[PDB]
Amino acid sequence: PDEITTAWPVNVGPLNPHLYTPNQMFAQSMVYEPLVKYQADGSVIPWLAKSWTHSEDGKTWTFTLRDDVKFSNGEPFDAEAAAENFRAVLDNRQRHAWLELANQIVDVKALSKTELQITLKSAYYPFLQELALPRPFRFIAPSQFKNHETMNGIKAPIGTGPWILQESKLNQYDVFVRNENYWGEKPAIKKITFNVIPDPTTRAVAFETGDIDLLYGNEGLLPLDTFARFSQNPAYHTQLSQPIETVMLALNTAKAPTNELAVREALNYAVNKKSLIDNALYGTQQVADTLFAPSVPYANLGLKPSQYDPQKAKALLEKAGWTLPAGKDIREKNGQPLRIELSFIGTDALSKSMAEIIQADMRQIGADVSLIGEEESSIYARQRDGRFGMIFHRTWGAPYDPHAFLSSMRVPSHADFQAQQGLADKPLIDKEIGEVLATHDETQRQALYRDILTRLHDEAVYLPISYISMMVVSKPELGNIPYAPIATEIPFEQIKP
Repeated sequence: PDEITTAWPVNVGPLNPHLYTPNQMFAQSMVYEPLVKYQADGSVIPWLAKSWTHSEDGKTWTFTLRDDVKFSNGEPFDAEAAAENFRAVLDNRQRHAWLELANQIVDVKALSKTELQITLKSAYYPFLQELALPRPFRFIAPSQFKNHETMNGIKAPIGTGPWILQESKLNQYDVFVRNENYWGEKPAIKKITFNVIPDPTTRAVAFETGDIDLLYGNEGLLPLDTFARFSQNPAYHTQLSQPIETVMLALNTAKAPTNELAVREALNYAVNKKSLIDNALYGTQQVADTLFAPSVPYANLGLKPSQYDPQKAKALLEKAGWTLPAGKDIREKNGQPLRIELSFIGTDALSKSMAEIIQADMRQIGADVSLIGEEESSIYARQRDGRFGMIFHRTWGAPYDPHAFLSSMRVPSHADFQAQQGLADKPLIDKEIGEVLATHDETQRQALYRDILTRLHDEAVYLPISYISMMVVSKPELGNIPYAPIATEIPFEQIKP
């Protein structure tokens, strides 16, 4: 009643607030809290910090913390506790370099029990937004550090948030209960059980049979045909949010044949996106023409779409000297056939379906795409070392898009750095990314974003496919399910049946 049961593909992990895999972000966000909180309108509000001031040069920030906050174990949250957390994070700073705030922070110190001072090496504009992220800048009770650190593990996952991990039963379920001593609003739900269910179809079956009350996630939540069927069945409730992020291919500008502008341009006219969405996605997503949707901050640039046009694709390839030998359907140039490898997580049924469609569309224009589906670790390795022709990718949703996604293009962890290595203006782009993040002249900031996104668009680095939405399937008794502003978060505390 005031207890609900939902599902997740894996256990939540140890809930170290400062580390990545195998910690599940939604669970870190349930237990741990930020100094300031991200809102749908793009702003942040006071959270663990009541208020703040900054110096004139924008480099020194002083946060006045709430004085009534306790960790779930009764220990006080104060500036000392906050400063220790920042220390623990930055001791592992190499692991956070994709996130520019982690490179920017030069000092953190408690000026008193309620005053926290953070010094940056430049006037980093997205400072507050990055403090608001699910990780790594959230607070565990320092008593729960191991050997004065968190980077090598924690003891109990003690946060200040409205949920407390009750128990974690491997391959069965994770249980969270309401924090009865939470500083803020008391959630109506008292207990949330996450059944561990890795298979999309099995999750749907689990819901159909009534075993679980709620499913909340992105386009991989459950099979989309089943989602469509559920939406017409009055016994169930379903929701589909407005789009939150882009799904796209990254094309390797430093590997033949995607190293050729003409090829990447042709590939951008080759995919019938509407058909792909209608066919493989059951019409539940939107066609994307650009890396970021026009509704993304700084991204309403009037970039010119490349609409499905196989005739144009062919002309582009022919003009570039990719012509068809007699009796063949695959183009060649300088002896070399027009062959391209498409990489994706092989156990991702949706990615695989989209890949087959893309392979077929590209064959129609004389390009031989080979599908390379592999396990995560193998795909991740490819992202880092640039061993891909085309690779499935996605942006990160609010508040990461666009600033943090772009920041990340500067380092080899996601594929973007590798994908862009073949561009003569890659150094210029990376420099401008550095600049825009520290620009407070609003005209220059917009100018820099325009130049960066326009170069990426004109150089055909990406093949945008669709903008995807969050999806919800729930027992009607739970009522309308709200969305959390941050795509990886689940607003359990706002569920009020």
